Amino acid sequence: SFEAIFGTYCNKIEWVTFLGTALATAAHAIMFHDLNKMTTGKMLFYIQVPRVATGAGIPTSRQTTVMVSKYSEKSPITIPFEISAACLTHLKETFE
Amino acid sequence: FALTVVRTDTFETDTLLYSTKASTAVIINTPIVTKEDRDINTVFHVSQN
Amino acid sequence: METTVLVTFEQRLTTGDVGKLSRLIGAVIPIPYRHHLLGSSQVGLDAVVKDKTRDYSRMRARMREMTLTIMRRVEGNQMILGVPTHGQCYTIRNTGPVSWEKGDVLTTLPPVFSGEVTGLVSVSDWDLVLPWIVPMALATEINQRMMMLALLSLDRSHEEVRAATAQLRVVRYRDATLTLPEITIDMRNVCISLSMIANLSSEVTLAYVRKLTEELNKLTALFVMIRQITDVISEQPAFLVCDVSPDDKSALCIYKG
Amino acid sequence: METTVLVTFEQRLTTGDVGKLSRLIGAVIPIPYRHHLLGSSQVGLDAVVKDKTRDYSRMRARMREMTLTIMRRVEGNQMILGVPTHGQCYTIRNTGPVSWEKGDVLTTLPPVFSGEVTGLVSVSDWDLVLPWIVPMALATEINQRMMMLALLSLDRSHEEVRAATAQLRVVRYRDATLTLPEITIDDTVLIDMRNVCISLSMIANLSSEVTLAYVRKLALEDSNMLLMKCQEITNYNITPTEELNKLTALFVMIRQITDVISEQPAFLVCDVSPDDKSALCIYK
Amino acid sequence: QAITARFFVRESLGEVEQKNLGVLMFRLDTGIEMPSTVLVSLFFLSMVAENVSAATKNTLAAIYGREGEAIRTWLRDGAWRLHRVVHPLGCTNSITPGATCLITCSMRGHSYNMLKTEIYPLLVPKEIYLDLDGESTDEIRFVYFVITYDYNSDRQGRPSAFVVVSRITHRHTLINVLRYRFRVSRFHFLNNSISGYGPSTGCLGTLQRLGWFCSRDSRSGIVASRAGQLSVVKLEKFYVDVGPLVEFA
Amino acid sequence: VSTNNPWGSQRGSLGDVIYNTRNREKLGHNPSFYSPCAQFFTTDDIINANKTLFKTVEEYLNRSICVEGTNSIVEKPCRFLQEA
Repeated sequence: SFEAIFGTYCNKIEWVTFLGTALATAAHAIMFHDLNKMTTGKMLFYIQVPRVATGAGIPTSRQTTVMVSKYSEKSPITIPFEISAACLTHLKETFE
Repeated sequence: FALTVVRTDTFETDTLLYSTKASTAVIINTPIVTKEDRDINTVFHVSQN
Repeated sequence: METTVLVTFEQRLTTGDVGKLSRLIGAVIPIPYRHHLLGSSQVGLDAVVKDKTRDYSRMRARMREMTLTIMRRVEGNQMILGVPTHGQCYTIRNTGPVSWEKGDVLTTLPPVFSGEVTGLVSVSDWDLVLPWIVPMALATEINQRMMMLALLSLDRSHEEVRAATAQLRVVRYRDATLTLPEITIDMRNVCISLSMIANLSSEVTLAYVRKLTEELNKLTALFVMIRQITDVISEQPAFLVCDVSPDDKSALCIYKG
Repeated sequence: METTVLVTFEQRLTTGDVGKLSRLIGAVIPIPYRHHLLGSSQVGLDAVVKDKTRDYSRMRARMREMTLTIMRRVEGNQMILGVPTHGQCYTIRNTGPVSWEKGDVLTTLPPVFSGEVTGLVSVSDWDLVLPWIVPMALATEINQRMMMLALLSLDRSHEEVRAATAQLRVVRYRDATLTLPEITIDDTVLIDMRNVCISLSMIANLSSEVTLAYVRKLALEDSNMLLMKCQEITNYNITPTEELNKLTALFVMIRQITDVISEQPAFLVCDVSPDDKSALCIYK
Repeated sequence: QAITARFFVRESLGEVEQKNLGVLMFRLDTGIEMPSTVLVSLFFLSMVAENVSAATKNTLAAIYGREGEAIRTWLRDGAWRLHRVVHPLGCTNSITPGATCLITCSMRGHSYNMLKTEIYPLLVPKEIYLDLDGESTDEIRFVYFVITYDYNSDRQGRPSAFVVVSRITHRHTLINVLRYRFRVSRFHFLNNSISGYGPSTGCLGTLQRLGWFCSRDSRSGIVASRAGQLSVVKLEKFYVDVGPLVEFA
Repeated sequence: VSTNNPWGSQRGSLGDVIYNTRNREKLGHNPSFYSPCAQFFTTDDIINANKTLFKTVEEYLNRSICVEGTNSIVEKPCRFLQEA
């Protein structure tokens, strides 16, 4: 039998998505499988400039396309993750 | 004598941080799991570059 | 595989500097702290050789207190620095003038431009002066010759100890030699400490020999100088080579503390 | 020998006790035997913090003969004391009452000796008092003043020794005020104080006359704020190789006389948590 | 996980070791400029240490002190010993019956034959080993190498060395238990220390960690080769950890 | 007006050497005893702030991306040499 009742509480942590945040409209997410081959953080931008087509005597000297290079900025997310394998062996078991 | 006496005070400041739409593009690595040799607290270092 | 700290460059990169870094893939890096941020102002012994008042004892103590790291790769403006861990077998590079033999105990010292100046990839008042990576007993003997330069250097006014400092002046090791800087206020305070030990050793234990607040004042001014002079001796050797790559560019080592 | 210790308490741990074990599971324990399985009476040096003669000299000497662990895993009553493999990075919570000066060698402190605190909980008249992890310079100071406040007693009156300990046994440092343990006049202090006397009598000759007169003829030249207190507290040779052997022998004497009052280096800290409660540490 | 390193050993220094593996090997940039870089056996430094009595000393000098009295002990016996010149690196692997001896000395770990069939013991000779032991030991006795002089005449007089095996891990307690039985050495050490007024000597002793071993399978024994027998002590599962050269006086 | 006091004119004064770290480290000082006028009575944090600020402004206007000149926001008027 029992004598003393026992009511406690174990809240669930709110799942927050980066790509579903208001922070995500500052970002442009692109995910890879691996990053080994394309490693060098050069990123070119082939930037077009619109031509002002007035009759000022001169046009733009080209249909000018400027390739501006940029350097990447890496950052690792390294987080520890502990799971008790002494109870994960019961996921291994699942016996009857 | 006069004196000018100087005061380094320090401010816990909350800041605004505005961006454009596609200001910085991120490329996210696959969430690579890092497993070491089995010690009792079998930690995984789960990481992405 | 290991801990890995990134450097961002404020400078617009020179392709020749990127080529020199890609030569120096295997190098070793002086770093203040293993926060994952590193700025170019933080990275390098530039942060040591910027106060020209300061001298070799504090150079060595900064290289003791600051993290010894291994260059791994360069990715655009970022630099990958893998922080070594005690017990693993790592490829490092000989940036100092001293050649390396196999099995040798390997030890960090700051480089000295007294006759053997060797600049680097420096741009915009920041150099990447890497520490001399030098044998253990040779490192201790470098510091011993430095402290005796700062001791004997006061008697430049006499021809005799002037000749003794000029006779010292020089450290010769296997197949690679170097001169040594003259101190005529770090080494000055170091030898203030040494001279207090030297004076008070004939002054404070004479009534202890016969048995074995004034005394606390004297032995306090003895022992704190003793601590400050002992702290800059134990060379804390960083590496221990298994095999040396020939022409002495690199060496596969095991890392110590 | 052994790297992952399982420790059973034979005494009684309750809900509050299994809560309070979590913070100590950051911390550090010395083991007497380095077995996989050890008794909780042996685990820690709390077995001989109740030495009734109660000398920091023997607290010191036994932690010199000990070997540290890192506590882990509040599961049941069992304690995973990972014996730290040398040169690996581990989280360590603090009970030493300092922010550890991030970037330094953090070291073992035998019994605090400013009060007898109960470390974990007092069950079955046994607490778990750990060595408190205070930095290397603070430990070197804390053994320095240990030897000093008995060094005065050999040639001065013991009442004057008491009146000078009344100043110099309270260590002045930021968040590090400690009271030295009513300093033990002891043979343990004697056997190393005689060697301090030996080293000073030897540096009385390993001292060059140049090394004597460096301060004494630099004070004739100019001034320095050490050098004034150093004023207070043909003629020379041309043999620098023998002076190098003098400096070599003198360095051996001063490192010996420093390791008199300079105990073992321990944890070199990777990352202290921003609340200054947990420290990733290498280099035991 | 163990780190090993192939080393140039002379084929006139590969012996002993080559008969029965297990030795310490020290390196040194010595005085003659043509063969400056030399690696060294523990039996080869035994003929420099005074603690090996002159019969056993000249016994292994009759083994390979031909090379010793060629140039090398004229650089170690004759040219006076420093602890600086010699540095311990561990126990030999790869016996190497080749043209030039290329012995792959270990750095850290239990010195092993490859394939994990045989464990290499450390052969520490008898007179350099025993006399600084502490108590009766259980499974993880630590090995320390200590050079200890004694001041007699030539500002040092005589070099000598020891291999102290002790459970006492700590530096200062270990140098105090050295100071227990080395009172005589510090008597005459103080004597020529106060003899040197301007000239100098160089201090008494130098301690360093070498590792640990199984130490309940520890036993003494003997080897035998050219120039006869050699009573030694066999340290079975000798983990290697070369520590720092820590001097005392 | 040129200066406000001729000790504040030149070196050899109570600020320009004694609150300066050069003659202060001749006279000995402390880790944590920060002096709030030392940041200006040293020439060091004058010259370093000016060089970092000028090169970061010049690389803002070479573009017309750059960071590490943004470090003055922590020490913001005290890298502006203005005595906040």
